[PDB]
Amino acid sequence: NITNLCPFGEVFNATRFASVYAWNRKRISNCVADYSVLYNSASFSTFKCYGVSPTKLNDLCFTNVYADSFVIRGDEVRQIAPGQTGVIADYNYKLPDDFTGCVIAWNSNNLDSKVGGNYNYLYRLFRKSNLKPFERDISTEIYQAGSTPCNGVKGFNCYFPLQSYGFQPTYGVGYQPYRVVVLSFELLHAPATVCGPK
Amino acid sequence: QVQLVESGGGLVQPGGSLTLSCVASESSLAPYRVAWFRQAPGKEREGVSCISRDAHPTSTYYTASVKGRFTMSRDNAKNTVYLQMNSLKPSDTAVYYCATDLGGYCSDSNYPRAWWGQGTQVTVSS
Amino acid sequence: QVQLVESGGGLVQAGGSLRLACIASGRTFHSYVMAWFRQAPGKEREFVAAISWSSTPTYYGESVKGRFTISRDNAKNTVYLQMNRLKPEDTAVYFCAADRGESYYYTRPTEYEFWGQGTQVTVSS
Ligand SMILES: *[C@@H]1O[C@H](CO)[C@@H](O)[C@H](O)[C@H]1NC(C)=O
Repeated sequence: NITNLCPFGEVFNATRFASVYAWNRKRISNCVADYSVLYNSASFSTFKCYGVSPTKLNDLCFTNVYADSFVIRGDEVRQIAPGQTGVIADYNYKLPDDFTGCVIAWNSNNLDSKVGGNYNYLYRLFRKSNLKPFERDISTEIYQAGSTPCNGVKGFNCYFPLQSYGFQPTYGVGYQPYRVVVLSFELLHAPATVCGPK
Repeated sequence: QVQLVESGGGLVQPGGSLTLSCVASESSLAPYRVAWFRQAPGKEREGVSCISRDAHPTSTYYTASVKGRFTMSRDNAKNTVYLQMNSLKPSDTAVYYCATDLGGYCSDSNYPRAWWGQGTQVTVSS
Repeated sequence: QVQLVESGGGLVQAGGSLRLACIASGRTFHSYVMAWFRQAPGKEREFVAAISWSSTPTYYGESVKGRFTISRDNAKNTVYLQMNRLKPEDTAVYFCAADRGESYYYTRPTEYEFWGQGTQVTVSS
């Protein structure tokens, strides 16, 4: 017997997480998904599933799984849910209205905040339109906020579209960095590729 | 082409309250971030508060000096934003301006700065 | 979004039964996980029961297992809490809560977006 376990370690324990605007996607397929690895964890700030019970995750098969991950600030984690609005849901990472899957987050202040501010983590503050679900925009075009053209240069009412969180360890809990993992579960008209343990 | 008229300013004693109104004409404010700024003569413009298109507490920002004392809000049906000022100090004396731009969202560091009202004087004294 | 209206609480004698109802309004009811919490004077909101979209699973606080039953009528937009063999220790404000998500940490108040105003339950001796 060969039991290819889905590499959830590579997702949850990654040393580096993506900026939310450049959110990372890892395909999870042709593997046994064993969620029991998370059962004895208690420092996740949120762990919610949509269309499936967390209690049944080891008892279900899916045609495909994606693991999306990124960093946002604590009071933005509420936007990583179906039917949300705000700067993250609108301009950075958009879940579908009928999302099937799980959203897990945890405070990463210790790893991701620096005295003086961590400027490595960015989000998109400006966009002409909202993202479609699971859309990614990594464009760096200067945003026209006023009546005057920008000509691809920063200036008055002409803003670089990405802005830094500048995470500092003494930020309020709502402004501290949180690492987020979104597990997307597909149930298409195709063979199951991801099942819980037998 | 959006036009903004601040009102509600006047003389108030320390500890008193005031509600500023920023009424927009010629365009809808509803899709856009709006900010309150203030300027005392001699000192440059500074941001007071910023509200985003989602009008959520998490996307609404205040400068350190007014946190806990001032509340910004919007009524999209009246095309109007408010600054509720309680526990007014002498140091709150200034001309109050509202501004908007084409951004949907405030950041702590980036308020709208494209279109401005003429402003309303707020004086906290005897 | 979703409004929650509790009812069926009030005064009952030790040993007696009550049935709380919460009507959820404004969104597809079977899209929401429904829960009951309770708050005694000077205490935190304590988890009582929750019920997933389909009616399964159900979850119970250790102190009400075998005494309380949570159920939902997806046609009536209503969640129920049947409370039997009530003790004085069950006296508290009972809150209806709702969320689109089912939490692994289902006992956490912070995992529920929507909250009723609560209704008083008083069990006298
Ligand atoms: C992360 O690594 C720890 C050991 O350092 C391990 O016990 C845990 O299972 C890993 N997480 C996942 C999701 O595999």
